[PDB]
Amino acid sequence: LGLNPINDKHLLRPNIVTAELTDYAGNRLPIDLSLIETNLEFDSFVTMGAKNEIKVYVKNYNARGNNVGQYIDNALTINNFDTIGFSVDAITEGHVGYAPLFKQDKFGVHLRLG
Amino acid sequence: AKNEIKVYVKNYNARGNNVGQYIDNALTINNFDTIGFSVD
Amino acid sequence: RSNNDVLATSTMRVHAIKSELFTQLEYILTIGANLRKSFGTAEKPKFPSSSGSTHDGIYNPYDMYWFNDYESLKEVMDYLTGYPWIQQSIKNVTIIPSGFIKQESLNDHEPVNGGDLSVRKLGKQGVSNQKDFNAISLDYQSLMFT
Amino acid sequence: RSNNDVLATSTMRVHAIKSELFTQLEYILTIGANLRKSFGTAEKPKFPS
Repeated sequence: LGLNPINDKHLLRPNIVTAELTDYAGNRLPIDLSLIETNLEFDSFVTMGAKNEIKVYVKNYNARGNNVGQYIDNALTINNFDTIGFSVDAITEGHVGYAPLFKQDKFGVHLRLG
Repeated sequence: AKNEIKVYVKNYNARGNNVGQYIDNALTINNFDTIGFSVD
Repeated sequence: RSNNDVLATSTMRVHAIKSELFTQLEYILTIGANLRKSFGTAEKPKFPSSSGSTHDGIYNPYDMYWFNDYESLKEVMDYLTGYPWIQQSIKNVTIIPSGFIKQESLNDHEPVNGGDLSVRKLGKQGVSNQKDFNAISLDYQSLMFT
Repeated sequence: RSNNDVLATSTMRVHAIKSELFTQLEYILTIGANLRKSFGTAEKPKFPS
């Protein structure tokens, strides 16, 4: 952020710096940078196979430490993954998800620091 | 496979030079026409 | 450029317009049958499944066929009335604006059934031009100028 | 860090970007048939649940 770590901690607040997550597919996670005690650490709650859903969130956000904060009750949730299509001796169709983005090396979660 | 053009303004809102907002705001064009046909 | 330090103003109007015009079209005929091999005939009918391509990172199990010009497409669509058990496997033909599709994403022509006619299959793992829209772009000088 | 005691400001921009990229993929084929056992053949077809 180009802040001085030693005496500028008080500037970590939302009119001076800002932070958002995004999947470039219109899922977003707005982060009030004033509400992290010391650290901008993102964890995830993911499930797979049966249901596919990754929701990344900021750890201990809004906690006066150290409790789970808001936890995942606010998070960027990723979950429109693609399915591939196939045919038989009759085509059942695929679903188009983040593929095109992946082809341009943008399938991922991105953090915007203002 | 899918037909979608979304035009966006390069580096918009970036204190450069980073991708900006990128495509997270853009005009997206995607209702193209299909032509019809008949059969026996 | 961002503060509220500026004189009250109330007189905005459309001062100028630039336009990137889509001015030529392309068509992709996407049916679920391999046009580039044998159809059978009215009572000896062959129903060839389609192989599929990959473009812009997506497997389509339908075959997609390029056409940069309408006649070509007209041709081929006509020929196709001949063979109903084939034309029934059409998903649609979609009209898109010109050259977003790259040569190198395409096969060379191929004879259709017999046939006199030829078609080019979109795929080859290619991607599409991320055309820049210059007509609508303005560089600093051009911008102020405009 | 929370109060309204701070100087008026109007000049936020995207200063920096970090990205966790999904850069390799994995696939899960989910069909309702036990692949890991015998299929039968075109006319002696076995359908294993």
